[PDB]
Amino acid sequence: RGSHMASSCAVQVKLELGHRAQVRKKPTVEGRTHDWMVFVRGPEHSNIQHFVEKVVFHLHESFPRPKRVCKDPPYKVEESGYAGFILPIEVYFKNKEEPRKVRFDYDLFLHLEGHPPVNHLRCEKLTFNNPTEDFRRKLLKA
Amino acid sequence: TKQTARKS
Repeated sequence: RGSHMASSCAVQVKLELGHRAQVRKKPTVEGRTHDWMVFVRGPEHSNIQHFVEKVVFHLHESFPRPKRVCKDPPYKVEESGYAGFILPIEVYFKNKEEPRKVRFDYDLFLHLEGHPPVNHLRCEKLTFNNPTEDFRRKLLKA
Repeated sequence: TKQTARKS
């Protein structure tokens, strides 16, 4: 959208952030009382790899290798633990101009045993104003 | 409440 052009462009993408958690019937040697799996995915299995470079999951410092990196679908990390925490998620885009990444702070929370397992869903909408034509291609093949 | 302790 330069002044002497008549068109402009706006494309919106939907991402789903979520996790599942259930009490391990059998604790771990270290005392991890739960098993949880957190993911970043696109609604109805539409391939977001067209425009996603990689997803980075920053785990609490109590995990070994807390910076978990997912360069290819599915974008998830399966772990075990004992308490709920905030997990920040970075999504890096196949784009040569900023916007390059977006961060979300995800609430990884665990239910007590004797309560149902957690399956939690967060849907997030992102809006790209006048993207480059090559990134607009990627965005709109998904 | 129904969820567990949280760490930080």
